[PDB]
Amino acid sequence: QPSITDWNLWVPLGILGIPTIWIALLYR
Amino acid sequence: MYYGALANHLDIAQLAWYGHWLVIWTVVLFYLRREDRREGYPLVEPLGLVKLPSPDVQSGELPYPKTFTLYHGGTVQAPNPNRRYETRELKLAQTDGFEGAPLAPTGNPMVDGVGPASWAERSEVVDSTFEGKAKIVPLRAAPEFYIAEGDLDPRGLPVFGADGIEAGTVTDLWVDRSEYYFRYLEISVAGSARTALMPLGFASITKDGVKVQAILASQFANVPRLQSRDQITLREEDKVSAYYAGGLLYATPERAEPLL
Amino acid sequence: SASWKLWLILDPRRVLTALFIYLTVIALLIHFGLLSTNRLNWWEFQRGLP
Amino acid sequence: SASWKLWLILDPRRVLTALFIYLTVIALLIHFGLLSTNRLNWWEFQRGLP
Amino acid sequence: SASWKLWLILDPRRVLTALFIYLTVIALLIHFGLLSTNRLNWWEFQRGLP
Amino acid sequence: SASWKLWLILDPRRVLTALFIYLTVIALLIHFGLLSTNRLNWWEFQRGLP
Amino acid sequence: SASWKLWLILDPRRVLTALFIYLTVIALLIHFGLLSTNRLNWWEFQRGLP
Amino acid sequence: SASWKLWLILDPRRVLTALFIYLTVIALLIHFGLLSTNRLNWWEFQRGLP
Amino acid sequence: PSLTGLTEEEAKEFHSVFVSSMVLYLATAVIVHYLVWTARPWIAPIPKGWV
Amino acid sequence: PSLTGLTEEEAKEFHSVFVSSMVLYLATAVIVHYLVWTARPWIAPIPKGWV
Amino acid sequence: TGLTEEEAKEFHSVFVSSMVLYLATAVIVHYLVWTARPWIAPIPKGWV
Amino acid sequence: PSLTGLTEEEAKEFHSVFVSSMVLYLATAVIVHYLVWTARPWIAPIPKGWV
Amino acid sequence: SLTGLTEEEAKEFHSVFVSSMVLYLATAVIVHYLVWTARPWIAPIPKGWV
Amino acid sequence: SLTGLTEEEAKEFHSVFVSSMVLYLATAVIVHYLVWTARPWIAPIPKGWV
Amino acid sequence: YFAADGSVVPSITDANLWVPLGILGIPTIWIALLYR
Amino acid sequence: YFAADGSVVPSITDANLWVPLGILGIPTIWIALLYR
Amino acid sequence: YFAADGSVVPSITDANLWVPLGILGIPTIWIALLYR
Amino acid sequence: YFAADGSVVPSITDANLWVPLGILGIPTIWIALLYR
Amino acid sequence: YFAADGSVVPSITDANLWVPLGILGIPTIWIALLYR
Amino acid sequence: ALLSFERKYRVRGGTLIGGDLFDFWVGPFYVGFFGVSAIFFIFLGVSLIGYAASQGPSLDPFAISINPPDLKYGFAGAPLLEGGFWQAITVCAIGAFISWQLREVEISRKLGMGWHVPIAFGVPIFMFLVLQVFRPILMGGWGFAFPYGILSHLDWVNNFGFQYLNWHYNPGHMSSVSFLFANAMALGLHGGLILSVANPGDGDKVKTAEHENAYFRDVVGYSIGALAIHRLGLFLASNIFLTGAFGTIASGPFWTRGWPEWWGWWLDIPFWS
Ligand code: BCB
Ligand SMILES: C/C=C1/c2cc3[nH]c4c(c3C)C(=O)[C@H](C(=O)OC)c4c3nc(cc4[nH]c(cc(n2)[C@@H]1C)c(C(C)=O)c4C)[C@@H](C)[C@@H]3CCC(=O)OC/C=C(\C)CCC[C@H](C)CCC[C@H](C)CCCC(C)C
Ligand SMILES: [Fe+3]
Repeated sequence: QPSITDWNLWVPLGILGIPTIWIALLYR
Repeated sequence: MYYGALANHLDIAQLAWYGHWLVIWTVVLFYLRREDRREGYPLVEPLGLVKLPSPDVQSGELPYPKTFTLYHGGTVQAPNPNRRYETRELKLAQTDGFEGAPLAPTGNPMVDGVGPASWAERSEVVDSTFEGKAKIVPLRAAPEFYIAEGDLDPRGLPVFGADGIEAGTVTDLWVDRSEYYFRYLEISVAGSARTALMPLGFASITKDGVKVQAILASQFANVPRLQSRDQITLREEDKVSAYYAGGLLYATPERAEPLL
Repeated sequence: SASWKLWLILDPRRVLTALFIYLTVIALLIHFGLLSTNRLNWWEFQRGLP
Repeated sequence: SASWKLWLILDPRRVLTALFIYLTVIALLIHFGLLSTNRLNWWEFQRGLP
Repeated sequence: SASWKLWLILDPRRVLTALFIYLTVIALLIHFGLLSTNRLNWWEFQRGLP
Repeated sequence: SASWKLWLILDPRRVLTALFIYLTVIALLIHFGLLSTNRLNWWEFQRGLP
Repeated sequence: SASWKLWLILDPRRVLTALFIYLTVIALLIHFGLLSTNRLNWWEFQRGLP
Repeated sequence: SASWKLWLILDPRRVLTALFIYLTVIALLIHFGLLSTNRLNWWEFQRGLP
Repeated sequence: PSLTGLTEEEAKEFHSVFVSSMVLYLATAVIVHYLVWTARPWIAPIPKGWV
Repeated sequence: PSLTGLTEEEAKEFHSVFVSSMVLYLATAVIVHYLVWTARPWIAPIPKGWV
Repeated sequence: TGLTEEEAKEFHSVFVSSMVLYLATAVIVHYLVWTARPWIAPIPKGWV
Repeated sequence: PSLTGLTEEEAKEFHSVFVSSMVLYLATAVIVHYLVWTARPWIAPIPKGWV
Repeated sequence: SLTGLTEEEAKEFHSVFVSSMVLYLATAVIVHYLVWTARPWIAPIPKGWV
Repeated sequence: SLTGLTEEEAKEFHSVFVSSMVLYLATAVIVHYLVWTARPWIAPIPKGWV
Repeated sequence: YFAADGSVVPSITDANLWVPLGILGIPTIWIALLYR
Repeated sequence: YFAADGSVVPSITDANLWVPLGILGIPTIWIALLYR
Repeated sequence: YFAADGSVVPSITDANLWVPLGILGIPTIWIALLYR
Repeated sequence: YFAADGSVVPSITDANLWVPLGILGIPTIWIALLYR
Repeated sequence: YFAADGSVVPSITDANLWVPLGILGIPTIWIALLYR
Repeated sequence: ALLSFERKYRVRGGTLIGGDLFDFWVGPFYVGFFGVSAIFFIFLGVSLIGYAASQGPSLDPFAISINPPDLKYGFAGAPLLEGGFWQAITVCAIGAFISWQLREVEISRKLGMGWHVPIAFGVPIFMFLVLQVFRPILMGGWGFAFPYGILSHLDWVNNFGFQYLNWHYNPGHMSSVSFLFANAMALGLHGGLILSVANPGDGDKVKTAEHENAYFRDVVGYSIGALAIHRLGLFLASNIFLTGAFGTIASGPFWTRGWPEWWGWWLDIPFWS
């Protein structure tokens, strides 16, 4: 049962998510 | 026990392998590259950051000059100190500040003689036969040369430009008397009292006419002019060839642009 | 002596470069030739002794 | 004494580049050669001993 | 000190790019060579150990 | 500090091109290398274990 | 931010077409790599497990 | 005598370089030919003796 | 004078559109990855004998 | 006259953006490496018979 | 376009600082790697 | 004009720094070789049967 | 001159070149004695040698 | 001169060249004697030789 | 770190974890400070 | 050093560790002083 | 040198150690002196 | 030389050692003299 | 020359020794005497 | 950084894709979009070679071998250590070769030159494609392609040849070898003739094109000419691979027997038995 609480899911979320934030918060 | 052994694990072929590599790389780096540096060196940095050795000294990468004694006359050196500096005031402006940045013509590059239209500072002498006569001449001035029997005679053919518009009429062929090889077409250009030479390589010739992808019809008017009517200097050959070559990139703006 | 006149015709830069190459080649030849023997190899565990 | 005059002839830039390349080549030769032995290889588990 | 004068003849950018490429090649050599061993490979399950 | 003066000589266009190539190649190299292993492949079913 | 000045030196059209080609290649690489596994292949019947 | 006049003609640079190469080749031939024999090899352990 | 011909008004316009589109594309990639994770959680827990 | 065509102000602006981008890229790399470590601690401790 | 003395001094200062910082972090990193893997093993029993 | 393009003053300064750097490199090489000897004494004594 | 050196530069280079060559050969002699102390490479004539 | 020198530099070069060649050959003679003391390489006529 | 049954429980306190962090964190700091 | 069971315990006091440190530390020092 | 067990105990008094030091140390001196 | 037990003890008095020294020393001297 | 136990004792008086010396010494003389 | 005559030629334009984005030089190298892609493929492929070699049995430079998959895998992607690395490096090599050829096209457009050099470079690219792609496709798998290694690809060539009992009798091979030898000999002749004319001897005069024609008309009774020798050299060099490709592609897909038996078409004509 893959869910939002799977710890390892933070790894793909971290690589995709962290830059998307500062990409929008640096160049914009 | 064995032929070729020099130790327990040293044999003649093993040493000859390294000797062969030594031969190859000594010939390449110590000799061949030095020979390669007999033109265009020493290198120049118009937009450099540091001080280089003066161009007029033997700076270390330069081979010692050799002397060619010409068949019909004097001598030339390689590296050539007289061809070391180029002084023409090219009509080009920087698109960016650094040397790796391409230059852009300041207007009419084919006439200016920049980029693919650049011509070299060759000697302003007529290339000659080993008998001392001018090597490259129109057939009107060399009656002893002729088109081989049954081959297409292009005199009288219409010459069309890249835009399909008729540009002129072939009036003569220019033959290389040393090599027995046709090298130029002389073209009477429509709209003037003027003839233009064209290298035979830019001509696609059929029985109907000759077609020139290199330049538009209207640009035939600006072909560089021969100072003499029935002879051509080496620099004139460079200028005439480079005009059409520059047209390969500059005849229309689209030719300078990418596909995607 | 007049030996210094040699450098008026021999181009010290090219002599120094050729000498660097020559001596390096001889040194590699000897070092790796000795490493190619059992008796005078000083890297590997001794071989060729009972 | 007057050894500094060598840099009026021998081109410091070329010498520094050549020394960089040459010393790199020698260091690689030694490191990889030592790694190719059993006795003086310091990467792998010890070979050639009882 | 006069070492800064090196950059008046040596072209800082050439040194920077040469060092970039050179240290990249050396770093790749070391990482790949270590991964080639049993004792010092840190990616795969341990090998060469009974 | 005058570190920004680097961009007066270094051409951001060429630097950015080079860094883009370099980082992408290295990322692909590391992903390929890890996927080739048993211990650190995260795509396939785990192997190399009893 | 002065980041928009990048487009005064990079020609957005060419940047976009190059990026489109690169991203297409990477997406193809990832799709094919997944399809080359047993665990994450979504086309074939499930292989590699009992 | 007129022997010195040879160097007004024979290009001492070419003579010295060719002679250096010639003597180096002969010396290499002799050293490594001697090492190719059991009897006159001085590097390796003595071979070929009753 | 700019080598691209943009006028610092075209450049600002393109930068706004491009940054927004890049963030948007990354966001939809994130959502698609979450859906794929609910289909196949691709980073498995450490297996028992793993070290 | 700059080799890059940038003025002094554009050089400073580019320097600030470049250093910020590099630092953010390396910081998210550090964070991501920590998360991966929690998924797979890739440097195993010295095994039993290791010398 | 050539480099000036002021620019040469500034570049040299920053270059030396960067190189020294790189070498020092390499030293620290090698210490940490040693704590993970002591790579120069002691002389083995039969080693001569 | 010299062949290298250096001046006499530049030649002297470069010479002093080059010789100092070379000597420092050689000296640290000597020390490093002693330390490596303490790790691996690479020239073994003449073995028993050696001649 | 043919090499572009002056007379005094030729004399100074010749002096330093000869001194360096002599010092290199002398340290080679000392080093060969030390190496002989480590490995006496030219063995005495063995028992059956003729 | 047909090949470069000044008709007295040729005399000087010839003098030094001949002195060097003679010194080289004479030291070769002495060295060959020393080597003979180490390895008397021309053995006497063997017993069955004809 | 190892659990009771020899099983891996990664954490910030794993000494080996400070090899990558050290390699990645340390330059990131002094790159942020030196060229500021 | 070796532990009471023969297992290796890396430490700053390991003699061989001063080969790499020495090779890396010594130039780092004199590069810093000689040039700037 | 060789200890009582026979294991090699590397030391500064080892005679063969002066082959490398001698090869390295000797030029380093006169290079530092001839050219200064 | 050969020790009374028949093992090698190198020394400056070994005859064969003067083959290399002679080959290295003799030119070194006259190279020092001839071209000075 | 040959010794009692058949062992070779090289000497300046060895006859064959003068084959190489002859090939070396003779030209060296008439070079030095006649081409300087 | 520039040749003394170079600056007038460094103009914008001539790119196939990218325009002014990548139209610049780095030192002497022209970059362009395909220079960027060439560096990408070169760096990736060499790094993959390095890592894959590190995982092989020997790291001796001449013993390194990166091999394609087994025949059973067909055209499927293989596990990286079992042929997948070979597949990736093959793709990188193809991308690098094609990028290099297209960058040559851009450079020749910039210089107003004919495209003869990238077109000629197409021939070895085509031979590589015949060896690694087209013949494997006809034979039914990537496992028929050659491996990557200084001596191991020679093992593949050797065994491929002996799969047809004597590859010397392959008629395409005979044509290819004849062109290889003719090209090496013609290059020797051409280099020698140009050098002899430009370097007659001690203080002698540089000779002329008439001397070039006279030399070979004396020696062999024929002189092909100055332009024609370059045409001929290109022709012979190209025909090495252009005619070799027929023997290569035929071996297996069009012929399964020993190559010596193929000459039965001549030997076994019923008229002369
Ligand atoms: C026992 C087996 C044998 C054999 C097996 C054999 C096979 C199976 C094949 C040949 C082929 C060939 N054989 Mg034959 N061989 C030949 C010669 C030849 C060639 C003329 C021909 C073509 C080679 C080729 O396609 O390379 C290919 C070279 C390529 C593709 C080069 C690609 C280069 C690439 C585009 C660019 C690469 C660049 C680098 C990666 C970059 C480097 C970067 C730098 C900076 C370091 C001779 C002269 C002899 C003699 C003396 O007996 C002989 C004997 C044999 N061959 C043995 C009898 N050989 C081929 C042929 O055409 O047969 C009809 C062929 O298929
Ligand atoms: C019939 C006509 C022929 C012909 C013609 C022409 N030839 C050309 C040109 C023309 C016209 C060019 O214009 C071009 C060039 O610039 O010239 C200077 C070139 C060049 N001919 C090279 C190699 C070459 N020509 C061979 C054969 C012929 N040439 C025949 C004879 C052979 C053989 C037979 O072995 C070799 C090895 C390079 C030096 C150069 C390409 C650079 C490149 O492509 O850059 C881009 C790629 C790289 C620099 C490296 C790519 C490395 C990859 C990513 C990783 C390695 C993969 C690889 C598969 C591993 C193999 C392992 C190995 C042990 C098995
Ligand atoms: Fe030619």
